[PDB]
Amino acid sequence: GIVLFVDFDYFYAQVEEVLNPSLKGKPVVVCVFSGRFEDSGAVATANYEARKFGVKAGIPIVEAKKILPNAVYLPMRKEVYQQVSSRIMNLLREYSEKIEIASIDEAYLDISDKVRDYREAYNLGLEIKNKILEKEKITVTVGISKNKVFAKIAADMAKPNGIKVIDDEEVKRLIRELDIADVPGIGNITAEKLKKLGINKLVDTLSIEFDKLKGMIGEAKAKYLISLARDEYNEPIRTRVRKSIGRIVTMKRNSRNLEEIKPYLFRAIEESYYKLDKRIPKAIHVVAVTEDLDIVSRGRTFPHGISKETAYSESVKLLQKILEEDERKIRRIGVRFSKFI
DNA sequence: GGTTGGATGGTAG
DNA sequence: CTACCATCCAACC
Ligand SMILES: [Ca+2]
Repeated sequence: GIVLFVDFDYFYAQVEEVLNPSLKGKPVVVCVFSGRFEDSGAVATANYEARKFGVKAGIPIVEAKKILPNAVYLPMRKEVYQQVSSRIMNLLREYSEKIEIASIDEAYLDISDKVRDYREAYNLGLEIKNKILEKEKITVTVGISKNKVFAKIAADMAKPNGIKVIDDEEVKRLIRELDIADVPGIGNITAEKLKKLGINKLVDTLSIEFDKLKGMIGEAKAKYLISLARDEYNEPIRTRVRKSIGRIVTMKRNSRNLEEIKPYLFRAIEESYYKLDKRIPKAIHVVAVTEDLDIVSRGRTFPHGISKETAYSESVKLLQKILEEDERKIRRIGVRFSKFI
């Protein structure tokens, strides 16, 4: 069981570097701009010179602007990076045909066939790294071990433009002195929830009862963490697929008014049908983030696929229903497409 | 255990 | 923020 996990360095902000190579060795800040008062939104990426002063993904742009007004701020042509991204997954493919893609900047090979050992994986890892740079000029950080986790952590280690191999030995020393924060899948909140309760490293979850675990952080992650602490996590490298496809866009203000919301709600359906391409969903869900931050889904499931027109007037009915149940003015809206054929 | 309800939170790029 | 998944009461074949 050998894994070859690849990961595209500060990807979005990195592609803007290669595109405009007069944008480099400098603070770059890829941004999703919301629309409201004189900028507003949140960071989706920043290169390392940016995020060495704190300007990291998901923080209000005004901070990014109040730590690095120096910086370069660029919008977020997610389409574009997608283009460039897909092209990489082809290269990752050539060298092993069990390519589990995850996020736009990430993917895993189960190369256990075109390697006899780990020495040879490093050599390959350099190959891939050398082919992705050559053809698209994008540095990426490979990571290698027994499993998609250890593979990922090893990348988390020498993260920017790097390559590491966690054999079995280092597999075991991590578990003891690897923090639950640094354990992929586990975002902070789970960690801080665990952090609070005396609970830091991953192995500590073996000195703790199970029902006092799914009674805080839940099963999937309860077991998931206990399995790697036991080490019995070496589960498969299988491709990923999309259930939902949505777009909740920010309105001009807060509106209890069928007509006010409509074009925003129709603009969503619109773009939602950009990203959907050839495919055809059975179910639809009209999302609403209110005045405050409540979230007010109502939805509908068919025994057929939906068609865009159908998708508009059904959306409204599903919106009408938000207004004789909610009474609070609504300040964000969108749609969602579950259940594909 | 399936399956369609909706409300929240957690994990990302 | 935008996007997507998981996650947990609630009905009910
Ligand atoms: Ca990544």
